[PDB]
Amino acid sequence: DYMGWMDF
Amino acid sequence: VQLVESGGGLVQPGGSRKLSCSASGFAFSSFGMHWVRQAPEKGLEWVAYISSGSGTIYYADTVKGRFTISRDDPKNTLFLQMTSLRSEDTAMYYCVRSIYYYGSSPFDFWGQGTTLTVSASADIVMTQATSSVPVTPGESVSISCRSSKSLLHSNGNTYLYWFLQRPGQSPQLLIYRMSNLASGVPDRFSGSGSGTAFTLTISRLEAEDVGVYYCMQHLEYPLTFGAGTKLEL
Amino acid sequence: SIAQARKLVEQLKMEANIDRIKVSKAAADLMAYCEAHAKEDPLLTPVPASENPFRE
Amino acid sequence: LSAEDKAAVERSKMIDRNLREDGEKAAREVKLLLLGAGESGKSTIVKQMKITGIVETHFTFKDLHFKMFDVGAQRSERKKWIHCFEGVTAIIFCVALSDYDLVNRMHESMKLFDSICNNKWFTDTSIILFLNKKDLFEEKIKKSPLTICYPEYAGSNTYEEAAAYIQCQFEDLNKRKDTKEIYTHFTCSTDTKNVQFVFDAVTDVIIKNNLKDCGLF
Amino acid sequence: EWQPAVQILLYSLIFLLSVLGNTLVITVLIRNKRMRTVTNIFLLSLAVSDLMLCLFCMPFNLIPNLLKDFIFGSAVCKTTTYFMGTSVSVSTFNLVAISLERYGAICKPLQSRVWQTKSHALKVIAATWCLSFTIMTPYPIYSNLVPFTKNNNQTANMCRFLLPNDVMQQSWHTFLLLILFLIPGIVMMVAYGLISLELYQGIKFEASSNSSAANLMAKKRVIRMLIVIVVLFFLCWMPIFSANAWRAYDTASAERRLSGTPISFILLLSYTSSCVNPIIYCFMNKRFRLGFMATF
Amino acid sequence: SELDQLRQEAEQLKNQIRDARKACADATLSQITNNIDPVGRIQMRTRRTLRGHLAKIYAMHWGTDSRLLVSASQDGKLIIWDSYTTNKVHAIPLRSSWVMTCAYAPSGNYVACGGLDNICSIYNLKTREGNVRVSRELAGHTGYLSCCRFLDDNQIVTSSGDTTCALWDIETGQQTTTFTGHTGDVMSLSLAPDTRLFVSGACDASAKLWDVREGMCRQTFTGHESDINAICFFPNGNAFATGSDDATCRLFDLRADQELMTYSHDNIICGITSVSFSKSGRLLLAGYDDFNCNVWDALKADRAGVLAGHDNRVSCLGVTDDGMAVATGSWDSFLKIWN
Repeated sequence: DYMGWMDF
Repeated sequence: VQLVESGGGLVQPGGSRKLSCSASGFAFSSFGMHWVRQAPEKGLEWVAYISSGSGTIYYADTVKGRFTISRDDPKNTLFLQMTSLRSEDTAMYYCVRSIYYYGSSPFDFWGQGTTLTVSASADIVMTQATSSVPVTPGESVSISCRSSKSLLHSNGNTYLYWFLQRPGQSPQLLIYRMSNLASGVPDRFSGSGSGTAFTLTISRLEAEDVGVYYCMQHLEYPLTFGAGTKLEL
Repeated sequence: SIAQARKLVEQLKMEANIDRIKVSKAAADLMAYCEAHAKEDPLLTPVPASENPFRE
Repeated sequence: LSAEDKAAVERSKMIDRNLREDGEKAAREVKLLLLGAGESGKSTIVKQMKITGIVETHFTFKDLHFKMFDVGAQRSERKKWIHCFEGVTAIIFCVALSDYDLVNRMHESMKLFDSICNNKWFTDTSIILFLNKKDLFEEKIKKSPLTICYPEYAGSNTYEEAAAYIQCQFEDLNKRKDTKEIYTHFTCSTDTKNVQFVFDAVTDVIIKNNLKDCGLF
Repeated sequence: EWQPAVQILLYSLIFLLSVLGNTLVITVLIRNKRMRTVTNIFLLSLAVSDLMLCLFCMPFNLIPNLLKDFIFGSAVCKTTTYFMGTSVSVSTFNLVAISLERYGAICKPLQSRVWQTKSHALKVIAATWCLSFTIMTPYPIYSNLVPFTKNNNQTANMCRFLLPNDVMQQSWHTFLLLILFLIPGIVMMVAYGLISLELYQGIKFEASSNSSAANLMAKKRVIRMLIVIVVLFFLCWMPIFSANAWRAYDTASAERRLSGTPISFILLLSYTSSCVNPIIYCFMNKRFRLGFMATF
Repeated sequence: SELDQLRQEAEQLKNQIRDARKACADATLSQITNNIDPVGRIQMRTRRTLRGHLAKIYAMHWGTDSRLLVSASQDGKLIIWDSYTTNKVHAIPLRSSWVMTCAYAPSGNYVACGGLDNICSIYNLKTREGNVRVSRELAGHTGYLSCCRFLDDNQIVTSSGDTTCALWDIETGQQTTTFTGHTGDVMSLSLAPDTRLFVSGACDASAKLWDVREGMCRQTFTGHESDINAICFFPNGNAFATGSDDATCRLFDLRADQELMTYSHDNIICGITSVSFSKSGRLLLAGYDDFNCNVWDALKADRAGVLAGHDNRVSCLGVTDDGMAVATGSWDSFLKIWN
């Protein structure tokens, strides 16, 4: 998957 | 320079009272302040300190927490409030000024005191070797004390102090840091020592020299006094 | 008239008449003082950190 | 390590705290050099500032606290003391416009300006050129042509043009046209306008200094 | 995808230029105390925060995106994400502080002398740091190294802040979008707008009580610098804060369009602020532009 | 009569003096001190930085105890500094902040300060009231005041931006002697170790040696091209060093009546702001408009070293009576103690 990102 | 003290008299045991001293003629805010007490026949002992900035307050362990020392620089007045004050707190108290810088003379001025009649370790011991010595005008006498620690600090000051208390008056500074004379002290006083053993010489002895001589240390609080040596003319 | 000029001559002739010593002897004296106080100087002779008060 | 020395450190930091408080007070006040030939010229402004060596006048206007340094009585070579003022906010410079008629004094004033406006210590420092004696200069212009001290002058012997030409013959002395600014004013007899001008010039010089402190200028 | 190459390249470049720029601003401002005015003290705090941005974001956002796995483990996830959020929050509040200091210095110039002291500057730095450390505490608390399995049949974990309740995450990212963008942005636009009016009214008064050509050009250059700072602040932060707000409300489909390369570019834009601020402040303040020459 | 007489007689005297000097110069200092081994490099470190001032320091002076120093800054404060601890012993609020000289009395009882207000204010450090108060306002100078130096608790020698130098009695507050022969501003003074003489540098590029008690100018020295901004006696009292804005220092010997050596370099176009000698006299330390102090071998006339640690004009440069340390005040507002 890997859907996302670190907030900043 | 004057230090006029009031707030004394009879107190019921275990009460409270506010001892006061109004300063006059000196920059009271510039000076640190000490209270010293004299039991009705024993020697001097230190009570409290408040520095020029009103910081670094210290008290003796024999009064710690029981008393509190405060000052009012905008009113040139000093306020030792005593709480829960016990029978062993009965003494003549003294307001004493101090100022700390290279070449200063702390404990130079002692106020006239106030009587307070209470209706009935880890410190430097000043082993003042002798209670009394007889002397005559023009004699010479050596007064000595031992400190439980060498007062020769790493900077090379020996924090020994000597006071004379003439009968019926408040103590006066004679010598500060072992070998410096106070302003207004005759040049015939001269102090010396090794840092741990000390002598005060009183050459060309005068009838004005009579009284009790108290040693004191300033290497560590509490500022323990010696028992005093009485000179009998 | 005189208070800046004749009084100046009276000063300058007093400076003229003063005794003088040869520059050779003045310099020899200066280097004799410099040698005589060689060890007396903590900057010429470097100072141990035990003797120097200004150590850390 | 310390025992009684700790109370000397307490005293030292109490002193440092008082020094810092007087450093705040000294930086909050604004420092004005006052310069110019003649006693009466400077005196006129010192008088109009509505609330023996260096004479220092303090005044508060619109909650700004001014220090004005009348150096005039010092009668000593500027080169050896003027560098005291390397950090003043403005140089108030007075010249009496009558001085053109009088024993060349206007040339002495222009030379003093050509120095003070170019002196290395004042390189970034504003100047407030107070032209004094407007009324006496108007009367003199009805008597004496301004060309009496300016051979190059060619224009009307009437107040406004003679004044403008003098103001140019000063402002063109400033080599440092872009570092300095020269806040020339004509002394108002009606009061409250002179110290208002000083306050506005000081305000604008504070603005320019803060712009440079911000690195915007 | 080929684009990870241009990621590697542009991240490497902006990392190098940021570590350089900030290290130079630090060495200049520490090694010349005559530079250390209130504004430069703030610029020191800014350059420190932008170096912290560079070190704690850039590798930890490239290499985890190049490998597509957070190799370093949960404690490094929590600590790095904390230092990211903190450095962002400090850098923002320091930009707001600089903008308000400048507004005092130009628009309220006499009152400014009352209160623009080094003691006030260090007070407000300590306050903004303590505040940012406080409000960023949710990052180590609720960031969890939530696992997945990658398509190679290897289990791999993703560092994701995941404050449990979805509406509570929407609330948190709304509050963050307000207090770290819209309030900073409105306050900075009010500050530089009023500085702009206070200079433009001076221009019109000069052209219509003394001015000079280079002193007008300086005012023009100031208006340019202020507009550029405002615009580049928006260009840097509005992309990432809107991406976050999208992830907050529209999570799955928002993340699908922006996962991978897009968010790598968006975060490189966000970190471009950390490079621009050394430039568009310190390295274009003429005082500093010379002091760096007088420095080593 | 006329200057066409008395200025010609004065010129014939000036020629007689210059001839006598050229007759007394049998060698320069270089060839005689070439017999002396070089001092080598003098590395020295800032052992203390005294950070208490807020504006430009103009003057500092070491006490005889080689421990306290006075320092004077246009923030309007004297600070007494314990150079061993950095402790501030006193900080005196000066009534006219534009001060550019101070001295610490050889007893340590008093400090003096003065500047663009002509007064040399004497401050009693050792009152019973424990504040520092003005004992005297020594008022009667007319120029700005450029140096004070105590001879004793009751006598101070003071130099002015007017023509004059003046010896004062503090107890009365009156000039006991005015020294008049300087045509320009008298920048600087130093008392000889005996306090029997002092030497005075002026902007007329002359130095004058004054008999404290007689009032007479004993000698003039004129080898400088411009203002003698600074002056110091060599620690034996037989010679003195004169710092000038001409970017040179010159050593003059009283018995030689003559310049012995000039300290200069092509790199050194900055003027000299202060000079003092190490206790041996072997090092002459000079402060400059360049943000440096140079250490000169007073005999060999070469740079032993440079005290680099300043970022503005070194305004004042005191060497302790012990030779233990060198104090370098600066327009940095920092006061750095060196050895």
